[PDB]
Amino acid sequence: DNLMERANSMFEPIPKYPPVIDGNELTQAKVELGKMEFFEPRLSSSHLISCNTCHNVGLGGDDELPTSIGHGWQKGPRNSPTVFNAVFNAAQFWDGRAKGPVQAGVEMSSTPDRVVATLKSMPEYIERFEDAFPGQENPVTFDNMAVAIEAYEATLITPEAPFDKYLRGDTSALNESEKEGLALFMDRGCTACHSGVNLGGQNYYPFGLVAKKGRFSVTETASDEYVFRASPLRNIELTAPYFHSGAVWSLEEAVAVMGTAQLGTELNNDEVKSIVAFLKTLTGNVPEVTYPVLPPSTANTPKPVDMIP
Ligand code: HEC
Ligand code: HEC
Ligand SMILES: [Ca+2]
Repeated sequence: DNLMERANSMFEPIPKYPPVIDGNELTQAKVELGKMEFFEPRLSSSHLISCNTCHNVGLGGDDELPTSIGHGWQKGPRNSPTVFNAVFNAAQFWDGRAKGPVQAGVEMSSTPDRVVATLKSMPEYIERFEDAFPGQENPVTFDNMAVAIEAYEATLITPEAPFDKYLRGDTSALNESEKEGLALFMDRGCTACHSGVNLGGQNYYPFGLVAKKGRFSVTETASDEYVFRASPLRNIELTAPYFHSGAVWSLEEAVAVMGTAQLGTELNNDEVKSIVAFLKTLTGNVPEVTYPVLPPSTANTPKPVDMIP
């Protein structure tokens, strides 16, 4: 199969087991702590927002809103991307600009000092930090908190999508209609920006969605100065709405506004549908999640702050 070897030169399948990213070892104590952290709403000053609020594991790893809640409980500027397979993305933000997603996420509703004070006020967290970061005198630090969360994110991968079975050899994993969408995807230029393990998530490009249904289009930015990350398309079927602003709900419309003659990627209606069929084959196994049990607050725990004072 030439189609198959072509696909294997452009893409890679999601690893079957959680990866060690940047030397972040997956010990049980660290992954368990990270899981607690991920669902811990007390990392926010209101005690109501956790990573799971915006990267909902039951909703595709994101929040299914055009844009996430920003300051107060007002509309934020960006669509929250899925946390599923995110550890494989070299480009982590929508806009080309040194904080990482974890830090940016927490700071959206709180401060490092307050987060640390919160975690040290609960005996169980101190014990877990001590067990997850053995031999450190002050294990509960904002950096270690991030390392633990990151270790947990490494387990939030979605292996075994039909397409990955195909890449691994099962010529039958994709049907006729899906092989066309795949051929189109590799023939009409999509792979110039959306390739690798997540079919995207690696580079910024000078193209963004703008108001032009057919109310939007992706157009080159002035002088190519501002750039947007070409989104990782893996699990795209489950991460609507689309684009940096979440302005497009239809996956079909999303593919349409990216496949124009004026991009070097022209697609007619049927060709759009074929790509959509191929994109659906990118949905992998949602990782199983056992809800953690968080420890109760103590007298030293900073009190919740009202969102709307
Ligand atoms: C909503 C109020 C959020 C909370 C709470 C957290 N995150 Fe988030 N995250 C949010 C948005 C809107 C974005 C995109 C920001 C942009 O301008 O680009 C993100 C992004 C991430 C990513 C990057 C995705 C990637 O493809 O690499 C990750 C991995 C991530 N967020 C993780 C994360 C964690 C673990 C959080 C709790 C500590 C967390 N976020 C909170 C919105 C929100
Ligand atoms: C670089 C010049 C690109 C090429 C060629 C293609 N895409 Fe793309 N795509 C690119 C960027 C920079 C973005 C983000 C734009 C923004 O304003 O947010 C995207 C986005 C998409 C999406 C939405 C993804 C999401 O919301 O998670 C889809 C469905 C998509 N792109 C599809 C797609 C197809 C099918 C392409 C070939 C016809 C294609 N893109 C080419 C950059 C680039
Ligand atoms: Ca989305």
